[PDB]
Amino acid sequence: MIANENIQDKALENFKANQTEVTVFFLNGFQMKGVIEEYDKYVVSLNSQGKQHLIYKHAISTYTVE
Amino acid sequence: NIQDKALENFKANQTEVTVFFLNGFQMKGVIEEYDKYVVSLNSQGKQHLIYKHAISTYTV
Amino acid sequence: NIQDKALENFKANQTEVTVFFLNGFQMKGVIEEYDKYVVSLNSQGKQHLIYKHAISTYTV
Amino acid sequence: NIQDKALENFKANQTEVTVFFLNGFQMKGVIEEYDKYVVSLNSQGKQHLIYKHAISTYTVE
Amino acid sequence: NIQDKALENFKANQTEVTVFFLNGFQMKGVIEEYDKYVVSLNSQGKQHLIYKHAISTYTVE
Amino acid sequence: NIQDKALENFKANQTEVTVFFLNGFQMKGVIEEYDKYVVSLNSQGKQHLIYKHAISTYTVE
Repeated sequence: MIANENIQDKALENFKANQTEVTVFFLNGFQMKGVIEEYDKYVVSLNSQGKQHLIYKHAISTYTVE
Repeated sequence: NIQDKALENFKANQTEVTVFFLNGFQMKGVIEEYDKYVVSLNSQGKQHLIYKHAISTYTV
Repeated sequence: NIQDKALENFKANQTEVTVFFLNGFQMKGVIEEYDKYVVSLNSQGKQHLIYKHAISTYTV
Repeated sequence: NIQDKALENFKANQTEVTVFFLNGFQMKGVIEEYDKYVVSLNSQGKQHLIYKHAISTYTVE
Repeated sequence: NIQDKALENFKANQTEVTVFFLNGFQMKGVIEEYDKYVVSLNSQGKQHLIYKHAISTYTVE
Repeated sequence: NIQDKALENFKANQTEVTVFFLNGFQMKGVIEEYDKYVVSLNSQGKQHLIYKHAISTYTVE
């Protein structure tokens, strides 16, 4: 279960459940858009158009929606 | 703790802050929520969930 | 477990994987082996031992 | 502690310190406070809360 | 441990290896020593003590 | 310990060390002091307190 203080998993779990199209920005400023299919403490599985990406959280800067 | 107290104050006061990232890019907004690892910044009408590992500076 | 499952799938199927590094450079090759810290990627006739700390994404 | 002793000195003496970031940018100002994870640097009329993980070097003249 | 086995062989056999860094720069030489955190690389009239945290890739033929 | 042995040598011999940072910038100077997390480097008259997390390589001739 997710604690009220853990806003990261609350957000990721909602993105996952709702299949929302999210934009992931990386440390170098580049971005990819897709649906978060699964995630854990180290990685995020992002389903994009014609591409499947396995992203390390250590390389992520930001998530944004819309 | 300096950081925990600063973020608590930014959220409570709805302080406008510019977040600078490690690569030098910047985003100005209001911190709506935060936790030990991420900050949720509302900027230009949209929410951004930012990892603290990617933040360089908060400019007040 | 997500990571090991994907990496084992790439290795078992000799899948053409494009590795994006932290600086944004990309290298397309085949994963020959991997462990908790590194991945061995064969690309254009050369062997590359890559630290996972330097990887941003694996794309197929 | 080398680091704690320098920051202690910069703060007490209000030294003009130039902080270099990992990306090479630099910011010159005065250290107002610091702890294990952050440094607060006043520069050109504004407060800056800087993560030590993003700092490369402190340079003083 | 792929990395330790690889580094052990590179050192024992004086393998010419190219080290790429996180910023994409590269340096070719021979690994003379290494431990959990650093690699000592001899390259063109220079000795380089490199932190593994700054290494992206080791390439060999 | 490879790292400590090297830094001990550099400090004891006032060796001209070029420190390369993660972003590729370099600074040539003399190691005056160091510890687990930082290195103090004198260069062109100024003192620099550098975080090892921001260092890529120590290079010497």
